[PDB]
Formats: sequence, structure tokens, C-alpha cells
Amino acid sequence: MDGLKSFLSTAPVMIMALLTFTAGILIEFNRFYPDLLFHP
Amino acid sequence: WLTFYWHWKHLGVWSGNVAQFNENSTYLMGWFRDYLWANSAQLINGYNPYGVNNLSVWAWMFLFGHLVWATGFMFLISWRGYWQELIETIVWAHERTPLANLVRWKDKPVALSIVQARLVGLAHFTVGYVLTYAAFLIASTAGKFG
Amino acid sequence: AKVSVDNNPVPTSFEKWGKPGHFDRTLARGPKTTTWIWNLHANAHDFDSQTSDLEDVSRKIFSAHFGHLAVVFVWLSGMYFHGAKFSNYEGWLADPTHIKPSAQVVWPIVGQGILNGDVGGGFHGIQITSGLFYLWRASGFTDSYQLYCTAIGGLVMAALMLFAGWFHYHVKAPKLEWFQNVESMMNHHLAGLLGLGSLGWAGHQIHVSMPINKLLDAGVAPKDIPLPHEFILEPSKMAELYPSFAQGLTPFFTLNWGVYSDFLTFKGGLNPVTGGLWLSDTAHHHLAIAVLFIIAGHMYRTNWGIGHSMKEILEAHKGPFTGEGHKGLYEILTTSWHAQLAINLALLGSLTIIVAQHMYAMPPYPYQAIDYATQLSLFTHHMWIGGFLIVGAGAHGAIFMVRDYDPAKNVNNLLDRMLRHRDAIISHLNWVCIFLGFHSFGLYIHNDTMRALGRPQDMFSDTAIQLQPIFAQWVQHLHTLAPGATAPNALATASYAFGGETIAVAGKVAMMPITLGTADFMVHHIHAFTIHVTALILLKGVLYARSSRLVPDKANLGFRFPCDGPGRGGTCQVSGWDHVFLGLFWMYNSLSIVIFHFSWKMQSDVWGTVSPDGSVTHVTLGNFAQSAITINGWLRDFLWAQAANVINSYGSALSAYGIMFLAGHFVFAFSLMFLFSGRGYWQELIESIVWAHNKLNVAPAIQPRALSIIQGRAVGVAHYLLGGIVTTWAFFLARSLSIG
Amino acid sequence: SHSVKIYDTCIGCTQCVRACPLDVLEMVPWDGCKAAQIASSPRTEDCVGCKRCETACPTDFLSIRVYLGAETTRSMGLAY
Amino acid sequence: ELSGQPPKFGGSTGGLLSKANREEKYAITWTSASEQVFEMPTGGAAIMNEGENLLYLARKEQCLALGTQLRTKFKPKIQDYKIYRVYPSGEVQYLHPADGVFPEKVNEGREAQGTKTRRIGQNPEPVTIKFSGKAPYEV
Amino acid sequence: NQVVQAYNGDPFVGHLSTPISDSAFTRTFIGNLPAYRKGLSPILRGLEVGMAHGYFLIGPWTLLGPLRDSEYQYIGGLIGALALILVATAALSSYGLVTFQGEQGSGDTLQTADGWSQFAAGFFVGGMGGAFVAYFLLENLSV
Amino acid sequence: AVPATLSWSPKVAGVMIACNILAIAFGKLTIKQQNVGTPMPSSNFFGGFGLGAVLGTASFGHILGAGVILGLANMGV
Amino acid sequence: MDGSYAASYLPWILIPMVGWLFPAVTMGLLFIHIESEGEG
Ligand code: CLA
Ligand code: CLA
Ligand code: CLA
Ligand code: CLA
Ligand code: CLA
Ligand code: CLA
Ligand SMILES: CCCCCCCCCCCCCCCC(=O)OC[C@H](COP(=O)(O)OC[C@@H](O)CO)OC(=O)CCCCCCCCCCCCCCC
Repeated sequence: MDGLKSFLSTAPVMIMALLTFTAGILIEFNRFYPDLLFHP
Repeated sequence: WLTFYWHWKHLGVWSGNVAQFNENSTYLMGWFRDYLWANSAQLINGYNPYGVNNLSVWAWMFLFGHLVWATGFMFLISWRGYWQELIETIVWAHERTPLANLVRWKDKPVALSIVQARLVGLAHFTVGYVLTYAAFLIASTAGKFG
Repeated sequence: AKVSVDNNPVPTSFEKWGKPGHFDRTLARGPKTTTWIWNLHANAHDFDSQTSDLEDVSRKIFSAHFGHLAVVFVWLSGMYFHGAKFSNYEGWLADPTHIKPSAQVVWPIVGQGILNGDVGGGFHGIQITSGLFYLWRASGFTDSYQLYCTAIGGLVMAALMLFAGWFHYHVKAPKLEWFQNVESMMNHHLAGLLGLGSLGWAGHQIHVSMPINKLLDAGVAPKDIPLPHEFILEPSKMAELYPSFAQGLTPFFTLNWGVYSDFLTFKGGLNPVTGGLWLSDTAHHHLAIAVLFIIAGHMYRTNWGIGHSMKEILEAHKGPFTGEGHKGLYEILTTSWHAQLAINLALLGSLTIIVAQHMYAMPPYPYQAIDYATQLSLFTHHMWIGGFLIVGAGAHGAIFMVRDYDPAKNVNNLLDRMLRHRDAIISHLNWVCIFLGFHSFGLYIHNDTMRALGRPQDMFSDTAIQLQPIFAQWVQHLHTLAPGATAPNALATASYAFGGETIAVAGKVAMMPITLGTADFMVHHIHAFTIHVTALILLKGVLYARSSRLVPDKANLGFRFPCDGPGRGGTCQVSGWDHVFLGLFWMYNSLSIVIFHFSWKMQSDVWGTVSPDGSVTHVTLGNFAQSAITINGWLRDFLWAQAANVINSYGSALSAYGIMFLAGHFVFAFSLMFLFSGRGYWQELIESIVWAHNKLNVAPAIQPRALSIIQGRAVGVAHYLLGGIVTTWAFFLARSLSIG
Repeated sequence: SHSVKIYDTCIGCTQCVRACPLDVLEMVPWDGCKAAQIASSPRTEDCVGCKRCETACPTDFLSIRVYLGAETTRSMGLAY
Repeated sequence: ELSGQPPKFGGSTGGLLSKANREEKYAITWTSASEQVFEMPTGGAAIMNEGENLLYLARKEQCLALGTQLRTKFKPKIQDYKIYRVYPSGEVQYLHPADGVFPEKVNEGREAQGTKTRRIGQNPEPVTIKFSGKAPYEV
Repeated sequence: NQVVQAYNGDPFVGHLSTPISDSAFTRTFIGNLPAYRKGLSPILRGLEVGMAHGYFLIGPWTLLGPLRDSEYQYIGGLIGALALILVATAALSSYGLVTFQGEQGSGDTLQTADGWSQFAAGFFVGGMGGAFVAYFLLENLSV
Repeated sequence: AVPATLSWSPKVAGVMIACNILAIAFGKLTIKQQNVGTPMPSSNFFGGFGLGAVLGTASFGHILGAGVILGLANMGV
Repeated sequence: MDGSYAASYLPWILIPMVGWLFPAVTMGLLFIHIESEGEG
């Protein structure tokens, strides 16, 4: 529905979706490659 | 911040234990625990249920500064209208009381003004700040070295 | 039938989801400044201001309450699921005295797997302090499958609550007359909810909880104990455990109730094996209150002319000093939701305060008294909940006074008389607050100065000038003698706090007499001072919300306004909302002192370890009596001494608490940005920053604005309370988990 | 007492007079605006300084300005 | 001089103080078309009687608040109230409305007061008027 | 049987009649106090007030003061009472000097500069006498 | 020392009906709205009582009888 | 309260005046001055 699409596109939903995307990226990277103090 | 850094570094220098500051100042919990918590052991024991030593006056001034610092908060947070209405009620109480109506004020009691309230809160705040830090510093250094 | 509804009043559509701010006329137009955002999140759930029709407001309230019920159901189902899947409840059940409860497991990602400490039995996880394990053991839980089924049922109930809200608003909305059947509502909610709930719980306990707990306390392994339905299916086991069950239900209908004495007792005290209350005592208790509540029902006239009328009772209780008496209150409490909210919030907050103060003295759950962390956590948590609810009552009462109070319907009634001698009330209350604070806190400061000056014989202590609480000691003596003398059929005292023997389980004191001395006198009167001051602030907010000698028209200005202006010398913080904002801090202060007193007294005079000989060694020894009389004692022997476990928590499983401890000390300080400053400075700073962003042609269309004065105060108080409470929470949890 | 000044940018919307709770302001005939009326402050000794008139003024900057000055019993708005 | 039956009131602690008999008080009088309940600015509700009324208050702001309530919160709008200042000696000074026409609407014969012939941005700099007992707006 | 009404039949004053403020017993008892009696000269008023306010002041500092467990106990109580009475007399004199400046209305003899001066002097004398008589009563084996 | 209770006997019955009868006597002279709502067939056998009034007075009689029986069993007879 | 410095009797009399006599006299004089109506 158009109203549902408009609600999903509001500021809090976008900000939280982007934050979870970034957090998932960082968490997965830190899981598969932890303890990166510098480019060795 | 300046005085905390200077004092902790010089405590390490004078005691010869520079490594403690060197490895504990990189994180804030070391500041909280190794500097504040550790160096208050002798200050707050100036007067005990057991007796009194020469640091008793400094402990009293330490608590005194904490108290004045706290007191400034209510000139800084609570504002005028509340106290104005409270003083209105007190004025009613005085004017309606027998044997106290024989005594009357010359200047009508009012609450402190906004700018005066900010100034008084800042004054109590600064006095408490200075007294608390001075008491803590003197007591800690005197107990450690003096 | 008194049911009256309207069919499909509001269509179910998604369009309004795409237009935030639809409820408000001032916000649905579209944002021009950032304030439009903050208003949107602030005026959302204020249905009274949105519309003038009372019926629509009531419908919205009904469905919103359905929504909160659904949320609470989801929370309960989550608790049960996380106790069923990620907990050692089955392990703890076999060895309750050697395994710490734990129901939260932490993923190892960035080293937080260190939080998964060793809780015993080979299980690694976060220790819980809610006491859910003891509640589940008392409820008869023995397997994780039952907990999983409970979680599934909770999720189903949450979905049903959501559907109920949708149906009873968007489809079949009740009429206003339906909501105002206060007699019918009170009857159904006293007899059908409290009485029926108590009867159902008594039935569950008698037919499920007592047999399982009796077998568990004897020494039977959890897996050997029969499943709860097997007791009902084969009553031979029930008759074996309790002989009177062989008699069946015949004595109940013939009033030969005494035969049921074996499983319906009046023992009183604590169960030696578990340290909790006897389940037979609880069974007769909940049965008795069920009977009492069902009898308390059938009291208000609903449909058959047989019953009392609330309006008649209210208008009949009037006297000489009170003019019209309780007249017009029925119309107040049947036309304004805010007055009902105020009364219910005050009573409920006091109720949770009573819960906190009574659940620790007579611990109802098995193995709860010996888990000091759970005791402290439960006490403090429900204490804070009660304080917040009381402040909310003080707020929403002023809201009612500003909005729903009408002078036409209140002439010479109790409300008007209250509004007439409000100056006398406030003046006398202010005087009593000053007197209490002066004399009590001056006893404290006087003791401090006497100790600092080397004159301990001039202090206010048990060795020095006594100041003994003779009345509290007398009532403790009376309650200690009550079994046999004034309650002949009781076997032991209501609690061992008043007096008696020392009940200790697993070499840990569960409950021993709590002696009151000079320090207890001082602290209890300090509590009285703080409570009277908070009451003074909230009462001044409620009474003076309409007007005052300074501003005679505050009612027209609204309930939430920052000031009237810099005139009249300065009129800052005159609204009722400002009185709530000021009372929040004093509630925090009073409750902090209360929880500090509870923690220190519990650690110093009750909790501890009992030797095989019988000697009791307390957590902090007997230092409360000789240290809690000076502020220096409170600072050194309570904060500095007991904060060691939270400052030395780094590198261990408790490290999180330590982190959170510092977190609190941060946010509190952060709040001082908003409380100490004003918005013009920030507006000018935002002007400069807006110029900066404009130079690069990146200025936002939604013009940024500094927070409003009211918003600034609200943000300051919120972050302040959050920081302080989080600090206290971390400190208490670390200390209580580090004292065995 | 406080001072109240009205500048020549007034448009004669009379909002300031309506907003004043102590009847300090007045509407007098004028010619500089389309409404041909301007605000005035004859009874300025009763002003308390609540700035409601300033809040009510819709011009780009307030065509009515209040400068707080000497404080009397009336200015403090005291009832005792 | 000042005539009118006082409204029936039970008495409250929010009323006058010694200032009334020492400095001044204020009086508000109005004609009521029916005996009906209104709200005291000092706290409480009182009934006002058919015909003349007369009420003594401590501040002009309270009198004008009562006048606003009379003008707004009654369908038979009461537009005839009069506010006087009563001195301890006995002098009564007519305050509101000044000329009998409400200040909200423009009436001829009034005199402009406090009106400046410039805009707010044209005020003189303080440094040009310092060491004189004047302020930029005073000039 | 309405017992609470307006203050002297005036609803619009900041007060209302109560069985505590406008009771017949209350008015009779408060009007017969030394400060409110009829026909008393101001110096006699001061004598009567000071006698009581100095007699009762001996109490504290005797069972509570620094010297409360020795033979210098009643002496300390007496000295503290005398010093408090002296400070009270100084405060009374300053209030009389400040309040009554110039215009001396003769409606009340107490509310007058010379009347207040006599009241302060009588208060000092009465406080001395009351404190000393209380000391004499509370002492044992006096010279 | 559990309180003594009485097994069912004709005496306990007689107490029950006595309490119910006196509760009827009380209800006839106290209830403001004696007949409101659902009535019962063949009136004037119940003193002009509706269903609600009858159930209320019967329940009150049962409560009185339970209290009296338990109290009397606590003492003698 | 007892000292071994030269002229140890001075604080026995100087401190009370600085403690009581001087503050009280100053309080009285300032209170009279700030409250003296008229003449400025
Ligand atoms: C002639 C008939 C008769 C007789 C001989 C008795 C005799 C007895 N009844 Mg009894 N009773 C009767 C009729 C009778 N009852 C009726 C008609 C009812 C129904 C209303 C009851 C309901 C009843 C209850 C509910 C209880 C008794 C109990 C008792 C026994 C102890 C009473 C006592 O002195 O201890 C009590 C003496 C005291 C001094 C204690 C009073 C202090 C209380 C706690 C004050 C509480 C204040 C209250 C909560 C606040 C008011 C609420 C508000 C609505 C005003 C005693 C054997 C008690 C029992 O079984 O004991 C084992 C008991 O709990 N009776
Ligand atoms: C009060 C309720 C409550 C709370 C606080 C928790 C808390 C927790 N649960 Mg839990 N749980 C609950 C109820 C609850 N549960 C219920 C009712 C069930 C039954 C269905 C479960 C079933 C459950 C399982 C099966 C597991 C947990 C786990 C966990 C832990 C990891 C957190 C997590 O799952 O995030 C994980 C991270 C995310 C969910 C982030 C994903 C992105 C989110 C959803 C963003 C939301 C927006 C998204 C983009 C979708 C858009 C929606 C939009 C249209 C509105 C954490 C302690 C885990 C655990 O403890 O493992 C050891 C685990 O495995 N829970
Ligand atoms: C026996 C009848 C009965 C019962 C049990 C309730 C119960 C309740 N009413 Mg209620 N009510 C009733 C009759 C009843 N009402 C009548 C007749 C009226 C009209 C006069 C109202 C009008 C009314 C209003 C206007 C409001 C309530 C609200 C509430 C809830 C308050 C929240 C609470 O107590 O948390 C405790 C919560 C629980 C114990 C969870 C209960 C979950 C469901 C709903 C209970 C169903 C029980 C049912 C008998 C089936 C169980 C039997 C068997 C399966 C075991 C509560 C669930 C408030 C609300 O919105 O809540 C929805 C509210 O604002 N009531
Ligand atoms: C049964 C409980 C209850 C109910 C139904 C209401 C209902 C209402 N209240 Mg009320 N209130 C309550 C309890 C309750 N209140 C309590 C206990 C207090 C004392 C704190 C207050 C204080 C209060 C005030 C001061 C005001 C209301 C207002 C209102 C009205 C709606 C506006 C509103 O607050 O929504 C908007 C709600 C919010 C914007 C809350 C969001 C911000 C919260 C505080 C953050 C919480 C953070 C959380 C605790 C931790 C998060 C940590 C983070 C790191 C994630 C409405 C009538 C307002 C009004 O005037 O209505 C007429 C109003 O001004 N209430
Ligand atoms: C309210 C708090 C409080 C109280 C009750 C006390 C009490 C006491 N202090 Mg102390 N003190 C306090 C705060 C307090 N202190 C503070 C904050 C400080 C500064 C940090 C000090 C510093 C201090 C010193 C330095 C000394 C004391 C000493 C004393 C003792 C005797 C001297 C005294 O105060 O009484 C004497 C009496 C008065 C001061 C006047 C009391 C006024 C009366 C009692 C009011 C009564 C009102 C009346 C009942 C109304 C009746 C109405 C109607 C019936 C007519 C006494 C036990 C001395 C001592 O040696 O202790 C053993 C001492 O040397 N105090
Ligand atoms: C400003 C400088 C200063 C300060 C802070 C002190 C402080 C002190 N002196 Mg001291 N003194 C000073 C200068 C000062 N002295 C000088 C210059 C002399 C030589 C005349 C003395 C001679 C002196 C004696 C003989 C004694 C003290 C004593 C004391 C102690 C008791 C309190 C007191 O001063 O009252 C008593 C002391 C005086 C009144 C001395 C007069 C003050 C000097 C001469 C003038 C200072 C004026 C000052 C600048 C005003 C500033 C105004 C400002 C606050 C706005 C105290 C530690 C007493 C002591 O040892 O007690 C333990 C004591 O017996 N003083
Ligand atoms: C127990 C020891 C520790 C606590 C001691 C403290 C007691 C202090 C005061 C005595 C209570 C007297 C109540 C009688 C008073 C009483 O019962 O009034 C009842 C009376 C109403 O009488 P009527 O019969 O006209 O009332 C009809 C009513 O039913 C209304 O419809 O109300 C008044 O007279 C006004 C109330 C003045 C109240 C004065 C304010 C008192 C505030 C302080 C009370 C503090 C108690 C705190 C501790 C609970």
C-alpha cells in the first residue's frame, strides 16, 4: 500500500535501518577479522 | 582536569611509582580508581568513630565543600516563580499570626532576581569546588608525604 | 444489558501512517523548524488535547491500554522464552544452594564473552537478579518445556490483546454511557478480576504448587517428581501427601473446614528448608482474600436495584466544617480521566512501595532471602516504580485542575474549601518541612562537628545522648508477642524482623531481628522530612496551578508553559509542569536515601553468614550503629568502602557493571548542560553554525532551532535521573553480587 | 517603572493591546500604516514587564519594545 | 461613590493583606443579569448576584483578570465593568476603561504616548550618550 | 452547624473565621497576654514579657549544654540565658530605632519610639529577673 | 489447637435456616429497591421481591449462617 | 585555647570582639544605615 511505503520511508525508519546495516557490517567484519589495530 | 593531571603525575614522580600513572592514565577507570578512590583513604579518616588526627579539619572542609557545591545547584536549577509564591505564603503566615503581627518588615520580602540567582548559584558552586579540591589535595599530599 | 457500541467508526487504512503529525492541527500542516519534530513526539499520546469529544478520548484510552497490555504480554513471553532456552533453570533446580541463577547469554564478538561468567554447574552466562527462578520454583515449574509453552501462550495472548484493541477501536467502539458504568466496572473488577484471580491462584497452588514443592523440599529429584496433571488424574498421590484430601469436597459444603487444616494452615514465619513463606499459609491467604473480594463485589447497584449507589454515599457524608461535603465529586470522577489517573497513580505507587517494604521482611519465594542480590534489586526496583508513579499522580492531578476543573459545579464542596485555605495549608506544610529538615539534618551536622572536634560524648549516639525510637520498639515488642496472645491460632510471628529466632538457610542468614536505635530514629525522621518536602512541592503544584497572588490567570496560560515573563521580578518556573519537574529531583533524593538506608542496614545488621555454632557474622559487621550518625560515616563506610567491588570490576565477569557505573557518572554530568543554561545562547550558536553551513550551500530546509525552555528542562531532568539511577543500579548490583 | 516604546514600524494590528494584562497600552489614530492606528503606552506606571505585548507583535523585529527599569510595588506586582 | 452588593463568598485566605489599608486597594464593579457562579482570582468560586456588584482586590492585574473572565466566560457578555483604585485616605481613582471605550479599538481624542518617530534599528549608540543619565531608547 | 466562616464577616480579606483564630476563648486568652492587655504601660509590658522569656530560657544549656554533668551546669545555663537576653534586647532596640522614624502615631503606645524603648528596657530587666529567679530555684546549697 | 468445626447435623441446618430467615427479615425492611429488573413467578410468596433481591438476601443469610456456625463451633454448641 | 606564645592573653580577648562584638556592632550600624529612610 502507498501509505505503508510512505511510512516506511520516514526519517526514524530510514535512520534505524541504516544504523542496523552499518552495525551488522561492522560486527560481521570484526567477527571474521578481529583485533585490527593497524594495517600491518 | 589540569590540576588532576599535574597532581597525579607528581604523586607518581615523588613516590617513584611513575609506572602506575603511565599505564593507568590511558583509561578513565584508572583516573577514577587509582587517583580519586585510592588517595581519599586518609582524607576521609581525619575523624573516625575511633579518634581524630591532624587531617580532621581537612576532612571537615572536604565535606563542607561538597555541601556548598550541592547547595549551589538549587540556585542554578530551581528558578524564581516557585520561591516567589512560597514567599507569598510565608508572608500570609506571618501577617496572620498573633504576637508576630507586632513585628513587621521594612522592606517587602521578595525572591532573589534571575541574574542574582545565577550569580549566587555560581558563587556557592565555585566556593564548593575550590574548597573541596583544596581539602582533598592538601590532605592527600600531607598524608602521603607531609 | 448495558452494552452500547458503534460499528466501524474509523476505517482501517494506511494513508495516515504516511503523514506524521496528523493528530495535531498545528503539526499536520508540515514542518518549518526542527521544533515540529519535538512537538510530534510529545503531543502524540495526549488524546484529551487532540479532540473535544469525550467519547473519542475514552475509546482511544481503551485501545491504548490494550496496546500496553499487549506490550507487557510480549515482555512476559520473552522472559519465559529466555528462561527456557538460554538459562540454567533445570540445572539450578537440582542444586539451588550451589548454582547461581542465569538467563542471559552473551555472544563473543569483541571480547564481551568475558561477561559470560561461571554461574556454577558448568554454565556460563550473565547472572540474573530479578528472582524469576524462585518464582518459577514456587509456581511448580520443573522442566524447560513448560516454560516454553508458557512463552508460547504469552505470545498468543499478546496477539489476542492487539486484535482486541483493533476490534474495540476500529470496528466496535464502546459508547460513553458504557464507560461511565462505574458501579458495574467496580463490581466486575473487584469480584471478577481480583476475587476470581485469587481463587484461581489458590486453586493452582493447592492442586499444583504445594505437592510439587513438598516433594522438592523433601529431597526428591526434579525428574522423579510427578507431572502436575498426574496429581489431579490420580488423587491417591495427593491423599498421600495430604491425608485430608481423602475426604473429598464434602467437608467444604458442610462447613467442616477444620479437616482441611493440614494443607490450609496459619503457621506464619518462614519455611526452614527454603527460607520462604509456607505455601499452605499462602493458600489460605489467597483463598481468604478471594472470598473477601467476591463479597466486596455485589455492593454497587448495577441492574437489579439491589446494591449501594456511589453518588448517594458521596453526597451523604457531609459535616459542619466542610459545607457541602463530598458533593460533586462523582461528576468529577465520571467526566475527567485525569482525576482518575491521579488517584490511581498515587494509590498504585504507594502500593508498590508497600510491596517493596513487605516482600523483603517476609520473603515469599523459596531461596530468595539468601540471595541478597535479588532482595536488594527487587526492593530498589519496585521502590523506584512507586516513587515515579506518585510523582505522576502529583502531575496529572495538576493537569486535571488546569483543564477539567470547573468552578460552576464546585460551590462550597470539599474542592472549593481546599482552594480557599490553600495558603494556610502551604504555609503550615512549609513550616513543618523547615522544622523537620532543620532538626534532623542538624542532628547529623551536629554529630559531624562533635566528632570532628574530638568530643564524641556530646554527639547523638547510643553511647551519647540516646534519642531512642521507643514507639517503634514498643510496636516490635507487641508484634513479637502476638502469636499466642493476640493471635492465638498463629504459630509464629508475621516476620522475624520484629523479633524471634534467626532463620538461616545454607549457612546464610535469611531473616533475623532488625534492631532500631539512634541511627534508625535519625534515618526514619530524615525519610519523613524528605517525603513531606516532596509532598509540599507537588501539593503547591496542584493547589496553585489555577492561579496565585503573583500570576492570577495561570489557568489560561495552560499547564505546560515556561514562564510569564521577566516582569514582576521574574516569573520563572510557575507552571504546574515546572512543579512536577522540581518534584522529580526531590523524589530522586528521598528514594536514594531510602534505598541507601535499606542496603546499609541490611548488610550491617541482618545479612551475613551463620556458623555451625550459631554465631552470625554480618556483611559489613556492626558498623551501621556507630557510623551512620555522621555524614562522614555515610561517605566513608558506605560509598567509598562498598564501591570497591564496582571500581575493581575491570577484567572480570562484572566488568560491565563497572562500565555502566562510569556511564551513570557521565550522563548526570551531561544533564548539567541543560539545567544550568538557557536557549538564547544555543540559538545564537546555532545562528553562527547555520551561517557556516550556508556558506557551503548545505543549509537544511527544516530550520534548526534550539530546544524550547520546557524541552530543555525535561531533557535535563531525564538525563539527570537516568545517570543517577544507572549509577546506583551498577553500584548495588556489583556490591550485592560480590558479597556472596 | 518600566518603559514601553512603539516605533514607526507598527502596522496597527492591535495584538499588543489585547495581549497586555494590566491595561498599559492603547490604540490611537495614526497615518503611517494602512490601519491608520498606532499603539501607545499612557498608563506605563502599571506595567509589570511580562513582555506579552512583545510576544504578540508580528513585525520582523518588535515594533513595541519594553525596557525594564526602576522597580516599584506595582512593577513587582506585589499583593502585600 | 462606590455602590454594589458584594458577591456571596465564604471567605478565603487569598484575599487582601495589610497593603490594602496601608498603600492602596482596587475595586471592580459590574452589573450581572443573573445570579451565577464565577471564579475568584484569589482562589475559589463565588456566586454573583443579580444587579450591582462590588469586589475589593489587592492588585490591578487581579481586577483585569476578573474583567477578562467576565467578558469571555459568560454568554450574556459583561462589558460594563469598571475598575477603580481606592486609596487609604478615601480617594477613588477611575482606572479602567480610561475614556469608557475599550483600549483594543481605536477611539478619537486619545494622545500618543511613548511613540518614537524612528525604527528600532536607528537608536543611538551608547558610546555617544555615555556619562549622561540617558539610555538609547530614552533619546 | 457551620462553625467556620469569613473573617469578621469580611470574605474578601485574606483570612476567614475558624474555631482557632476567632474563637471566643481564643480572643479572650490572646487579649489578656502581657503584650495585648489593657492599661499596661509599655515598660510593665516589657517586664512581664521578659520575665517569662528569661525564666523559660534557663532550661536548655542546663541539661544539654557543654557543662551539663558538673557543678558548673546551672552557672552555664544562667550565663547562656543572660547572654541571649542581652542579644535580644539589642535586637529589640535596633528594631525600635529603625521602625519608628519621624512620624509617631499615638494610636498604640507600644507602636511608638519611646514606647518601644520602654518595652526594650523592661524586657531587659524582666529577662534578668526571670533568669536569676529560675537559677535560684534550680540550684542547691547556695551561699 | 486448630479451631473446632462441626460436621453436618440437623442443628447446623436449623442454624442455617434461622440465619436465612432473619436475613430475609432484615432485607425486607432495608432494601431501597425491592423489585427491580428480573421478577419471579407467583409473587407475594417472597414479599414482593424480585430475583436480585431474593438472591441477595439468600446470600446474606448464607454468610450470616457460615459466620455464626463457625463462631459457635469455636465455642461450645 | 591555651598558648605558649608571647602575650598569650591577647586571643582570649581579641577573638571574641572579632567574633561577637565587631560583627554585632557592624550589623547594627549597617542595618541602621541601609534602613534610614530619606535624606537620599
Ligand atoms: C453470634 C455469632 C458469632 C460468634 C459467637 C462468633 C465468634 C467468633 N468469630 Mg465470628 N462472625 C460472625 C458471627 C459470630 N462469630 C458473623 C455473622 C460473621 C460474618 C460477618 C463472622 C465473621 C468472622 C471472621 C471473618 C472471623 C470471625 C472470628 C471469630 C472468633 C474470634 C473473634 C475474636 O474475638 O477474635 C478477634 C478479636 C480481635 C480483637 C481482633 C480484631 C482486630 C482486627 C484485626 C481489626 C481489623 C480492622 C479492619 C481490618 C479494618 C476495618 C475495615 C473497614 C471495612 C471498616 C470467634 C470465635 C475470627 C476467627 O475465626 O478466628 C480464628 C475471624 O477471623 N468471625
Ligand atoms: C522484552 C523482550 C525481549 C528482550 C529484551 C530480548 C532480548 C534478547 N534476546 Mg530475545 N526473544 C524474545 C523477547 C526478548 N528478547 C521473544 C518473545 C522470543 C521468542 C520469539 C525471543 C527469542 C530469542 C532467540 C531465539 C534469541 C534471542 C536472543 C536475544 C538476545 C540478543 C538480542 C537479539 O536477539 O538481537 C539480535 C539482533 C537483531 C534482532 C537485529 C536485527 C535487526 C533488527 C530486527 C532491526 C529492526 C528493524 C528491521 C530492519 C525490520 C524492520 C521492521 C520495520 C518495518 C518496523 C537479547 C538478550 C538471542 C540470544 O540470546 O542468543 C544467545 C537468540 O538467539 N531471543
Ligand atoms: C470479570 C470481568 C472483567 C475482568 C476480568 C476485567 C479485567 C480488566 N479490565 Mg475490565 N470491565 C469489565 C469487566 C471485566 N474487566 C466490565 C463489565 C466493564 C464495563 C463496565 C469493564 C470496563 C473496563 C475499562 C473501561 C477498562 C477495563 C480494563 C481492564 C483490565 C485492567 C488491567 C489489569 O487489571 O491488568 C491485569 C491484566 C490481566 C489479568 C490480563 C487479563 C487478560 C484478559 C483480558 C482477561 C480475560 C479473562 C477472562 C475471564 C477469561 C479467563 C477465564 C479462563 C480462560 C481462565 C483488566 C484486564 C482496562 C483496560 O483497558 O484493559 C484492557 C480499562 O481501561 N475494564
Ligand atoms: C498510567 C501512567 C500514565 C499515563 C497513562 C499518562 C498519560 C499522559 N501523560 Mg503522564 N505521567 C505519568 C504517568 C502516566 N501519564 C508519570 C508517572 C509521570 C511522572 C514522570 C507523568 C508525567 C507527565 C507530564 C509531566 C506530562 C504528562 C502528560 C501526559 C499525557 C500525554 C503526553 C505524554 O506524556 O506523552 C508523550 C510522552 C513522551 C514524550 C515520553 C517520551 C520520553 C520519555 C520520558 C523517555 C523515557 C526514557 C526511558 C525511561 C529510558 C530510555 C533510555 C534510552 C537510553 C533508551 C497523557 C494524558 C503530558 C500532558 O500534559 O498531557 C496532558 C505532560 O506534560 N505526564
Ligand atoms: C537542630 C539541630 C541541633 C540540635 C538539636 C543541637 C543540640 C545541641 N547542640 Mg548543636 N549544633 C548544630 C545543630 C544542633 N545541635 C549545628 C548545625 C551546629 C554547627 C555545625 C552545632 C554546633 C554546636 C556546638 C559548637 C555546641 C552544640 C551544643 C549543643 C547542645 C546544647 C546547646 C544547644 O544547642 O542547646 C542550647 C539551647 C539553644 C541553642 C536554644 C534552643 C532553642 C529552643 C530549645 C527552641 C524550643 C522551641 C519551643 C519548643 C517551642 C514551643 C512552642 C510553645 C510550646 C510555646 C545540644 C545537645 C553544645 C554542646 O556542648 O553540646 C553538648 C556546643 O558546645 N552545638
Ligand atoms: C589581614 C591580615 C591578618 C589576618 C587575616 C590575621 C588573622 C588572625 N589574627 Mg592577626 N594581626 C595582623 C594581621 C592579620 N591577622 C597584624 C598586621 C597584626 C599586628 C597588629 C596582628 C595581630 C594579631 C594579634 C595580636 C592577634 C591576632 C590574631 C589573629 C587570629 C584571630 C582572628 C583575628 O584576626 O582577630 C584578632 C586579631 C586582630 C583583630 C588583629 C587586627 C587586624 C589587623 C591588624 C588589621 C587587618 C585589617 C584587614 C586588612 C582588613 C581587610 C578587610 C577585608 C576583609 C574586606 C587570626 C588567625 C589573634 C590570635 O593569634 O588568635 C589565635 C591575636 O591575639 N592578630
Ligand atoms: C498517631 C501519633 C503520630 C501522629 C500524630 C500526628 C497527629 C497530628 C494532628 C492530629 C490529627 C487530627 C485529625 C483531626 C481533624 C479532623 O478529623 O477533621 C475533620 C473535620 C471534618 O469534620 P466533619 O465531620 O465536618 O467532616 C465531614 C467529612 O466527612 C467531610 O464530608 O475537618 C476539619 O475540621 C478540617 C480539618 C483540619 C485539619 C487540620 C490539618 C491537620 C494536618 C496535620 C495532620 C497530621 C497528621 C499526621 C500523622 C497522621
